[PDB]
Amino acid sequence: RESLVVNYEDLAAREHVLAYFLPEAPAELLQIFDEAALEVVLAMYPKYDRITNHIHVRISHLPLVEELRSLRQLHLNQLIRTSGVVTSCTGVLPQLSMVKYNCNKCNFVLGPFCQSQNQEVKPGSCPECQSAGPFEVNMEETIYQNYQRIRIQESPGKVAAGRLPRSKDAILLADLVDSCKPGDEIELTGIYHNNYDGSLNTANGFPVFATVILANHVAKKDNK
Amino acid sequence: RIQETQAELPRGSIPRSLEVILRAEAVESAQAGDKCDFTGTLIVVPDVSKLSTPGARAETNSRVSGVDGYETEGIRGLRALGVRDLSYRLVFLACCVAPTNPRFGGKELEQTAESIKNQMTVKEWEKVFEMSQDKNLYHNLCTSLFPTIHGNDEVKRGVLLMLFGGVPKTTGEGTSLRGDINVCIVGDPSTAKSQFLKHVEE
Ligand SMILES: Nc1ncnc2c1ncn2[C@@H]1O[C@H](COP(=O)(O)OP(=O)(O)O)[C@@H](O)[C@H]1O
Ligand SMILES: [Mg+2]
Ligand SMILES: [Zn+2]
Repeated sequence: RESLVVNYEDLAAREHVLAYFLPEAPAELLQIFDEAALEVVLAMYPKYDRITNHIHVRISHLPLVEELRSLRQLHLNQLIRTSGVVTSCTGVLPQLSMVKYNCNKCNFVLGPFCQSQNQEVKPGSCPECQSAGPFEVNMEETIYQNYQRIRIQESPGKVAAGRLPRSKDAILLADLVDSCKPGDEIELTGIYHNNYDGSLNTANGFPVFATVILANHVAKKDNK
Repeated sequence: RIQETQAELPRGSIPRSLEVILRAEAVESAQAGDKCDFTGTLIVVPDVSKLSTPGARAETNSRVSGVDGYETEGIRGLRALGVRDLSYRLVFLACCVAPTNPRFGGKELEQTAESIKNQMTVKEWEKVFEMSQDKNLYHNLCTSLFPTIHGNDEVKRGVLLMLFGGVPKTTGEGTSLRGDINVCIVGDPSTAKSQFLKHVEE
């Protein structure tokens, strides 16, 4: 399953400093937790490195439940828990994960580069021929990861006074894909995210930022 | 730059010269014309010099091959493969320099009389003081400097006094007074002029 679910109540009860650090800088903390989970699993199972080589930690029962209408710039870069109804869901797309490039001037295969969620990885020179010139994805030596966008809106029962429901995009990666379905009512834990490539710099209006939730844990609300 | 000593030369050969590198504190230790001992290591330094032929060369082991329009041929191909000439020359890297034949066994270093005396050992200055007190030192120096030469006592004495020399001076007007004597030997063939000169040289 390559994914370990950690209860936030248990983490806080055992060690409260990590739990208090967790929602303030979850990108770094979840990176650390993934490395430590890999170590503990490989210690327990030596032969599991040829299965996944990456363990994802999903934080559960986070107490910071904010409804979609209440996310602000205060919440940016923080682990939030929200609930809502999945309204749309792309197909599982393959996203570059450890991308190898071809120098299409000398055909050298430029070593694996990590693909962050924030920006396109663009190589500099070719290590061999030192060309800045065009590269291309080596799609045979690249490893990919599963990607899926969902739109989640507030449950119509929650939106109440006479006002419209609010929706956020969420990104499910590599285990979380196909865990939701248009119509599902879910609990979403993720990092409220600001900084990838959407900032409206095109003078098409005010310098506002598009935000997304990097889903970290998805919990449906139903029988199975 | 140093060069091979005369006693090391094989037949028909010019003395080899290698350049030695002196570092932080050894850095001013060898003066031109000094017989010196260099302790250190013989190293190779990459030197840029060819057209004897294409020689040994280094290139990447990665098997790249330029595409059409970018064929790894010519200068572009040599640049792409990281090709460079492995040409080297030998250089000595000296950690330490010492005179080959030290004058005083004690310690080298402004050169005052006391500095020279302190530079000596105890037995060395015993001997220096002894011969300074030597009555008949003039004759003794003439005989011990030119043992194999018979007669020509005046030439021995004059060459000795040349070796000791006078006192240079400077006049208040700036005139410089020569303080070291010059000697010219004029003579018939085979009267040992060249021998006096060789004695003094050695
Ligand atoms: N007292 C002396 N008078 C003359 N010749 C001498 C004396 N003692 C030695 N010789 C020998 O005479 C030889 C000729 O000496 P050299 O100096 O070569 O000649 P020249 O004086 O013409 O340069 C030398 O080999 C030297 O050993
Ligand atoms: Mg002669
Ligand atoms: Zn290249």
